[PDB]
Amino acid sequence: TFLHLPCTIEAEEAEEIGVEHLLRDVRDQAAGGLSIRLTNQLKSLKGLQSK
Amino acid sequence: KMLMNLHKEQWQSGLKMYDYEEKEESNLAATKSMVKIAEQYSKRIEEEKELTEEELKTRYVGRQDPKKHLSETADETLENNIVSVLTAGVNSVAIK
Amino acid sequence: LDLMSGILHCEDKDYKTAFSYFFESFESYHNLTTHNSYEKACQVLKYMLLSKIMLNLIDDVKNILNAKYTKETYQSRGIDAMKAVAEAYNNRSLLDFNTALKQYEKELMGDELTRSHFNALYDTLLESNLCKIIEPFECVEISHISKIIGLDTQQVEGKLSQM
Amino acid sequence: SQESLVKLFTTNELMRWPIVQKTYEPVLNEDDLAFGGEANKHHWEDLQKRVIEHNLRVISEYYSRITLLRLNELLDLTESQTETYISDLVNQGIIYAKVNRPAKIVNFEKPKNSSQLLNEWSHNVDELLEHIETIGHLITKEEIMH
Amino acid sequence: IETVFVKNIRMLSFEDISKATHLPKDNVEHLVMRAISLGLLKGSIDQVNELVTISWVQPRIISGDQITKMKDRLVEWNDQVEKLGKKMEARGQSIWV
Amino acid sequence: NFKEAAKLLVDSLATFTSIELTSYESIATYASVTGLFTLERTDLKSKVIDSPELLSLISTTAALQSISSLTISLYASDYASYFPYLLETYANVLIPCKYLNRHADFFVREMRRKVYAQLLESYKTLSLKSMASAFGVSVAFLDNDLGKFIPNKQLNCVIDRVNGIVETNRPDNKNAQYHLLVKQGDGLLTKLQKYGAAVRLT
Amino acid sequence: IRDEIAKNTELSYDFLPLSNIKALLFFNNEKETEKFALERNWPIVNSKVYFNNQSKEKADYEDEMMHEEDQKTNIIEKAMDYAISIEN
Repeated sequence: TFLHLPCTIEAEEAEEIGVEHLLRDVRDQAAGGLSIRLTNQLKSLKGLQSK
Repeated sequence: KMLMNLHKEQWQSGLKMYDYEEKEESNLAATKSMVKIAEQYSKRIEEEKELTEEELKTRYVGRQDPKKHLSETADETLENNIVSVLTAGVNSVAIK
Repeated sequence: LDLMSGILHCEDKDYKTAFSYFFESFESYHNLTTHNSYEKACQVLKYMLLSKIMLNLIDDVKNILNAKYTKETYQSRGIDAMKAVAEAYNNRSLLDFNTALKQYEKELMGDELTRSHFNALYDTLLESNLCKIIEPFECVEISHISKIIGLDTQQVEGKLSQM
Repeated sequence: SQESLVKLFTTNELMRWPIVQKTYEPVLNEDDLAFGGEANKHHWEDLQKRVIEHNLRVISEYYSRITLLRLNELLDLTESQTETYISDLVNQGIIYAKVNRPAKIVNFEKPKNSSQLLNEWSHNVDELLEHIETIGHLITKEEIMH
Repeated sequence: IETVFVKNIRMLSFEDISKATHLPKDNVEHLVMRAISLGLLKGSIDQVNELVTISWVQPRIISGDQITKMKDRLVEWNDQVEKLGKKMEARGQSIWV
Repeated sequence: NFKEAAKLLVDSLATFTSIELTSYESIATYASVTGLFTLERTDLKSKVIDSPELLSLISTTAALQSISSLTISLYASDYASYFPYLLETYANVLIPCKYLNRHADFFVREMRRKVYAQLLESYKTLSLKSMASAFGVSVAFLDNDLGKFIPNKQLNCVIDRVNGIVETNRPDNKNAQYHLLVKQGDGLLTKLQKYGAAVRLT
Repeated sequence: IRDEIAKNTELSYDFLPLSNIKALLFFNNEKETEKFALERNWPIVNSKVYFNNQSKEKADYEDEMMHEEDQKTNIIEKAMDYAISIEN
């Protein structure tokens, strides 16, 4: 059988900056500031209803 | 779009929390620490008697600011306690 | 000179300053051949135990003691009294303390400093024995405690009020 | 012979003193070392204390309120004796016990604080969210498959 | 175990238990102790209110009827989440990333 | 403001050389009075009773003689002699003062409240008759003085007249600290708006 | 005057003997007391009134409204409300 394992990321100096460089985004999977964590809490509720 | 998403257990995590023993601890540490820079903060505004912004910073060390460290520490514990109440209060009524 | 300062520093109810002196005064006797310092070795040895009993470092009674230099070559009724007093306090039993003092009674009378402090000691143990009884209970009968400590009922109630 | 003794203490079941005694007196207590000889028979005694304090260890875990009256019967000890071995156990910091001397309750239930309780309830929530996903993996397999 | 499992309440007096098992209330406290110990149930015991307080039941064979039963409650919880999330959008409308 | 007085007065017993100020007999007396008010049982014991300074000056005046007697009786859970000692200290300490003659009313009201408090803090139940025998006043006289001080929230006790028992409630705890905070915070808010509004206008 | 008293009697106490209710509501006959009971929807059985049921019942039907019962101000709502004030 196949057991699920979590998928997340890890990146080098170079690779992270190259991602940031593509992106015009400020992120929102971060859970840094007040603003960002607000967005997240609502995404969490929507995640829960769909499952 | 692949690159912007980096997490997938972000939905689960936003509705988890830590043990509440260390939350109480952060709240005590925050209040007690702000007393100690509040003492300095009173002393700072005894001064502000020297003409020029730069002269003030060099002479009376206006850069090591008590003002900066209070505002920031108050902000941190404050923002945190808004979220804490928000998460916990959602959890009881939503789940049950 | 260390000794006399010792008995007097003890009396002021500071048993840190006392111990430090009675160690020095003892060492001279221990290592100095006996003659009439046999008598002064024994007086210090008792007081040297004493300081440790009042501070409630009741392990340290037994550290000083050993089977080769203190219970061999300077054993008396007086040494036997202090190790019994030590044993009474570790239990926190007033009964135990009372057993020891009843049968070494003239030995307690025999030294003024040991006496003045055993009056003091009595009271700190009365407190400790009372505390031990009611710690693994709650809502304990005043008639049950009174049996154990041996005091009369009224006296137990007032004493408890103070603590 | 040895198996029966190890089995008694490893299980989390009470047992009465007059019955362990009789049972293993002609098997294990006759053998030398521990038990057997004259000085060694004076360690048979010290067994009686481990068996009644063992009973108390089982009862803290399963009972939360139990009567002082019923407790006397299970350990097979008088009122005076029972309270003593309780007190001795709480100085050792092995159990938490509170006896009411009019013979009301003996409490084994932990003294609680808001913080302990908030931690317990946090556990349960996290745990729910984890179960929902895990059952969710298996739901994918059997849906496509069948 | 059985009387505990088919019902949805979490406590039983010694009086109910004694009729069920044909044992007096003396042996019933032993009966309870072995069950908790075996891993069939969890709970706590009073002898001052003479309750057994159950907090855990052992998952057993799932019958067709019990699946329907699971489901009903999940529909109850879905609606509740979806309702809350609608309010939580209207609130905080100008402050999001 | 006896709170600051007390911290300084313990200091003034050991050291001061009198430089246009009142005698050391006077200062010693003053230290006693402040001592009872401010400090709990154990601190009363250290700072007043076991003071080398007080012990070494003795009782050589009418006012010092009465006050030293009142300190000991609070500490001893003597209650009979607490009310007699109190009347004598009013006459012979407070009145001849030039600083506690004006605070006389506040001071005597406080100690009266202190003695009742200390017994209640120690006792879950008491009888009105029991409490009143110990103090040396009647039952009736006691009930008045008790019912005066209940709404001032130091005593924290209800009193039943059916059975004559005095039950001792204790609602002061986390709940206590909560009343204080909202109140002081409310005041702080007033200050912020009023100073603020005057400047914004400028 | 009788109505205002009946409003008070509910919260004050919960059950009273028949003669003491008569005295309070002002009637010269025990029967006129039970007639006012039935109008005010309160059961006297075995010469005893009960408010343990009744008071809670009347307050509930009235307290049911759908114009300020969806406004209570949630805990969740209060956290959000604070939240936006800090960053705006």
